[PDB]
Amino acid sequence: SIDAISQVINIAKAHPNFPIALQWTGGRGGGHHSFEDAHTPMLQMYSKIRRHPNIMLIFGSGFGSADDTYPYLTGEWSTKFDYPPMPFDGFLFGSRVMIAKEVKTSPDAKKCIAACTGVPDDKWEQTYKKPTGGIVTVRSE
Amino acid sequence: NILEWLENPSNTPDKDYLLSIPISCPLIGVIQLAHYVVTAKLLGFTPGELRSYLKGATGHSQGLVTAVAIAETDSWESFFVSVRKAITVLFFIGVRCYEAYPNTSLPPSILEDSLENNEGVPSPMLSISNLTQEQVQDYVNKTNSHLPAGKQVEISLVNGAKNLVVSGPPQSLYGLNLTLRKAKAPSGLDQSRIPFSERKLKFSNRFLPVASPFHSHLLVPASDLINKDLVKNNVSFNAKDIQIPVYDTFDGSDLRVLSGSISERIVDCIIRLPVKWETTTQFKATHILDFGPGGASGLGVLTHRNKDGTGVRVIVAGTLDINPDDDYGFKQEIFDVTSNGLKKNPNWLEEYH
Amino acid sequence: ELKPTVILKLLKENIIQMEMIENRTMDGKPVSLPLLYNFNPDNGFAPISEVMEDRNQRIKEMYWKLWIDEPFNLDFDPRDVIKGKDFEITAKEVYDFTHAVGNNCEDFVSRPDRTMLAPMDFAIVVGWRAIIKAIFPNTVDGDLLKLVHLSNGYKMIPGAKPLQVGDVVSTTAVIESVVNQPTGKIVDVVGTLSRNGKPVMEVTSSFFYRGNYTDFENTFQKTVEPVYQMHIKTSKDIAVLRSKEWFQLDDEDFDLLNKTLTFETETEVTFKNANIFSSVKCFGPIKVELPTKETVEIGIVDYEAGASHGNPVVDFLKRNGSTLEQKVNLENPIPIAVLDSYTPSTNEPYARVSGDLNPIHVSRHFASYANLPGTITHGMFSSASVRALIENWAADSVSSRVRGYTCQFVDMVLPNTALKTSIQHVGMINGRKLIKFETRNEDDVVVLTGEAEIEQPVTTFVFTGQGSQEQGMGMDLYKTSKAAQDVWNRADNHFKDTYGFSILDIVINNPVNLTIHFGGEKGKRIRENYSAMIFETIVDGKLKTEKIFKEINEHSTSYTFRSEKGLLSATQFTQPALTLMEKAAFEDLKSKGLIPADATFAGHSLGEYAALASLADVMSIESLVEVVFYRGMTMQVAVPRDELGRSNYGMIAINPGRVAASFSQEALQYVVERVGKRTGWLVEIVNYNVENQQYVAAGDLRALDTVTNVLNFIKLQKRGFACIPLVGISVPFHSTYLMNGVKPFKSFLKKNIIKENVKVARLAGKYIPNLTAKPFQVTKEYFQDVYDLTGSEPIKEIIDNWEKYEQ
Amino acid sequence: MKPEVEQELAHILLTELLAYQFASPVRWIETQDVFLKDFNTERVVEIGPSPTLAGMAQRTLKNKYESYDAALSLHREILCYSKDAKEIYYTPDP
Ligand SMILES: Cc1cc2nc3c(=O)[nH]c(=O)nc-3n(C[C@H](O)[C@H](O)[C@H](O)COP(=O)(O)O)c2cc1C
Repeated sequence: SIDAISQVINIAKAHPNFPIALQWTGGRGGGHHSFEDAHTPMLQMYSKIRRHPNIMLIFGSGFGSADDTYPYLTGEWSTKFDYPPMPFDGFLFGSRVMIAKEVKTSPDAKKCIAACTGVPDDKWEQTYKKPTGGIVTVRSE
Repeated sequence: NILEWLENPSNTPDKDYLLSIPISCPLIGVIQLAHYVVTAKLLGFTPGELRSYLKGATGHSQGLVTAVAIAETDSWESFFVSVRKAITVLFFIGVRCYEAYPNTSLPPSILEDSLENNEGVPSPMLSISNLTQEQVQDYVNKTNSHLPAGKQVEISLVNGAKNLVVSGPPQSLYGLNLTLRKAKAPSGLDQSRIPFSERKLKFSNRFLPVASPFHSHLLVPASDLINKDLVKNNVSFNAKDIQIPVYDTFDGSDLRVLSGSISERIVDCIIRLPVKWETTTQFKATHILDFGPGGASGLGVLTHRNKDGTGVRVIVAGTLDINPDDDYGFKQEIFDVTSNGLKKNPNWLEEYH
Repeated sequence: ELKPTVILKLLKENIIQMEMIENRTMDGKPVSLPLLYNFNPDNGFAPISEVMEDRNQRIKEMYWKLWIDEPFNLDFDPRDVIKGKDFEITAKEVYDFTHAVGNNCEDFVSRPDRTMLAPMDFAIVVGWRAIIKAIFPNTVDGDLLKLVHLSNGYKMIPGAKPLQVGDVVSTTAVIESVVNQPTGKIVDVVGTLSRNGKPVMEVTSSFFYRGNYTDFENTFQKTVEPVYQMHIKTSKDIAVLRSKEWFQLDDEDFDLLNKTLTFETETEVTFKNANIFSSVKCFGPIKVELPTKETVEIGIVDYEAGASHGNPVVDFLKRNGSTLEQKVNLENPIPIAVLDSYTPSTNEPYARVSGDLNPIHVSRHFASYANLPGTITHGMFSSASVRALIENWAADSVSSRVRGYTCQFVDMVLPNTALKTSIQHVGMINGRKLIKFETRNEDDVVVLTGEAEIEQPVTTFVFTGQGSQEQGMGMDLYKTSKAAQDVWNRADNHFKDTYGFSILDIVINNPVNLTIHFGGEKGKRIRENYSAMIFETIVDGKLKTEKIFKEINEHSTSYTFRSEKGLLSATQFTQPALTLMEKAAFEDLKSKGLIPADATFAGHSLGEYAALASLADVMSIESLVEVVFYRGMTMQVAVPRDELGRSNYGMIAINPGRVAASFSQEALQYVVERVGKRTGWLVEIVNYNVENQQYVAAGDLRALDTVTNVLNFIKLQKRGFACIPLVGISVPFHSTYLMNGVKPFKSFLKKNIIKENVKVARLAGKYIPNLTAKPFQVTKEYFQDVYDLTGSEPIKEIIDNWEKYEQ
Repeated sequence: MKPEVEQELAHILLTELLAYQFASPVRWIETQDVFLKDFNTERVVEIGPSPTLAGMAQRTLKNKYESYDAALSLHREILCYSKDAKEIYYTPDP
């Protein structure tokens, strides 16, 4: 969340020479997830993060191809929100590789994963209530 | 008697009388002109040379008059001519706009209700932050449907994407505030466990320290009076005299290319038309000097927040201080001779390309 | 600039003239007051004496030049009425006045789409000439330089609007009283400001000529006495009253016994000296209270006497009667605010705006000559400033709310002085708040006191109908309040005498059964009362006179009212009890001065009947409970019943927003309409209470049971779920079932509602009936609407013959 | 019209209204509209043993006049005689 990002900034400030990898992910990622939008917290905190050169900005939660990450690599994503371009330092792909040949997912599990169609970002919030794109949200212990 | 007040603070009128626009308009103009003078003088420059160093100039509502007057200056002899022009225009703006819509006492019950809810004293201008122009216009329309024509409110200053100001009668603005606080979540509400889409929008509102509804239909009757008076007082701005672009506050266009009277357009912009600050500021520049009042709370900091990450540096020439963030300069940066006098703000598209 | 203020020369060989000059005149030409002195060199210890002959005339001539723009003439009668010049109110004048007195109320500031009002204090500007011309006559002789303004007052005439720019005002002034006192002569003046021919407000100014006066042949006095009340109990009181020569009744055979009389008199006296009167005249009307609490004139007080030491009429009324006081004090004052105010540094602007060019406020030499502490600020400026404070705070800056304001000038005030006024809400008067104020200066000395009358915020009184009538309702007020006791005791006495039962007993104890015994002569009279009443009805356009209490005949020795859990739930006892509870509560409110005169009102079902008795006073208490008891008994016999007083019909409340979020009223009104039509029984909607949230249906208790089930089935697709049962109702009120009774009911009301007890002014624009949700008006459009919804023949006789009645 | 003829007509109108009221539906909706909007009302005082019409008026205000009341700055006050004695009588406790 925003407060977590502030805590990360404080850590990076306490050790200005040590590299810190700020892995940012929205609530739309796989597995354990939060309630946050993927874009608003970044639009709020990008400037504060770039105040500190030792922070490396990674973007994740929802990427699976060069086409959908290139706008974030060039920073052109933030212009759609009437902001200046805000390039990112890297990306992480969690769900995208779960059907890779070297992962230990069972073949039927791989087929099940592939059969999911997913949903665009503007509707990911419709997993708290019912299946959407083959995925749903449930509570842990 | 401003000299008497400056000499003896003990016999200076109270804050409210100073804040009345017939006082504060020319006084703020004088403050801006004095700051411009100090800068020039310290830099060992004439007003003409300093203006020649500028790519352009503009002003936020009342500041536009100072902008065009500064653009007029050529040397220390004609500077007093320009100053007289500017403060004449401001004096008459204050006088006629106070005559058109003078301030009147508000019922004490409303004052008490506003104070008891962490709200300010009502005034003719309300600042609403963290809301789009569409949302604020929606609330304004809702409020205005219930009100007669003469008491309607409107958006005056479009300061930013989330920064808007509504001008109108203090009673109407109070009613709008009631509507807004009926639709605002408490600041101390935790919504980290609620989905983002369903989260109740949070925002803030406050009344500006002003005493007249600028850029409002209420001051419209004073436009003709001001125009008729300035021709008698011998105040006029010629496009040839202006030698740097001065951007209109309604459309950001250059005033030098205006077909009609520049003074008429300036008064219209101040009293009638809204300020589209983002539209005005579309110019490309590396440094922006803020002479206006307010210091760290003035227009320079607002413009810096609007323009963050575009490689633009804001220097507030009116005050001396230290910014821990160092994101914008102070009076010293204008005169520093080391590299500390040349600070570039970050341009993300270029730094992290 | 520098100008000659005082000159000193020898107007003769032995006379010194000191010409004191006032330069701030109305025309700009200076005016000189020549003071003459004798110089006698023979008396070396005191060679200079003052020439007294005509000194007062010279001072009055100066002040006449300063104040009055008419030819100088002091020989006019103080008893006569002074007429003031017409005044045209302009925006400039209101602006100047408001700025001079520091009043920033928005009502007086020009704004778009709103005409600008003039402040109440502007009345002095309008009428000062007429008011001050009263103290000039040579018969009211005095030194104007020692004149002291004791107090000033404003008083809006009820139903008169505030002054507004564009008005033309006329002023008239009369001296109310001029009496000699040991410390000087007091002159009380009353001005009346009239707009368009109607009077708007009255100004009362009291002046003081300090000195020693003994010209009692020029003095007189007028006092409006407090209203005195007398309850004539015994024949002794009647005899004593008839002994007084002044007590004169037009109807010599009037029955004063057990009557309440009110005396409202005025005393006009002349004086022979400080202690004795040379003529006394007390006069006025005598009025008698009626069962409807309306007082009607029955005679005139008429006392005239020559030399006397007192007024015997007032003494008699004081000792035997009681005085009615309009003002009613709260048990504890409510502080409003303590405010800071400052006097201007110059008195000139207020003088110029008001026309009060008294030199003592502006001219140092005149103020020194008068032995004043300086150029004191005008008392009227202080009054206007404090009234502006009160209006801003006590009236929440609503100018029209201030109807009266009076101030007393207890001490002088100098310019540049910090004042501290404390404002308190202390009492009520006739529905208006009573505000007291007290203004002190830096030294903590009271300099100004007075009171204000602030109208309450726009009010509506709403009277509840039949519902959950609880045991003991209205009994706490009954214990504490005297007006409540009057209402309840009159009703209980009537019920005991007429029907052998106490309504108070039913309210307090709620018995399951109540037996009436017809033994003895009183029992036989009560039995006859029971036998007489009937339930007339219209069947196919024909009268059908039934009889309530068919069990009661001339051989009956008792009768028992029955119920299941208490008779307070029964209609005939619940309706009068609720009516009395509400009437008692409203009478208590009235007795405390809490009822605004313009309060609009309405009643929900039964409440309407109670509201009319409370605010319109159309019927006395005995008639009110009598008709409500008759109607309640009629309802019992309108529906078939059983033992314990039950019925087949019923009522339920319906929340259309509970069956579905999209179920409109017109949808429910459609379903219920069809359900009855599609089933042939009686069911409809009787009370539209809250939009799409509260509708009440009345009809067959079986049919209503289906209605809930159906809506319960509607709510199942695209107490009770949306139908709660309204306890306490056992008849289909407000339903087409009861349409027959409307004919007999109209006859019964037209009988009991007295023609002379209906005051339109108490109903017009205030009463909103349930039949037409429109304020009551005697107009063809109102009768047209009445006929439209519910055709009535007398109504259209009014319609079709309107030209005859209107003319 | 003359005051006497006016009184005669008013008596006829009042008798007719009272007679027909109990056999025709109660339009409390229009009445609440009238006295909350056409006159406005900063204090509505309910005279009765319980807050029935006070609750009705509070719901009507909550559902039909929130924006209008806020815009025109009305501090409406719904008081019932049964529960709101202090505000009716101006006797706030110390
Ligand atoms: C199957 C799965 C297991 C995960 N396990 C962890 C974990 O153990 N610890 C952790 O911090 N994040 C875990 N994550 C979150 C990922 O590190 C990453 O934030 C997320 O997968 C990126 O969003 P995306 O799935 O839309 O690409 C997991 C994600 C998935 C899909």
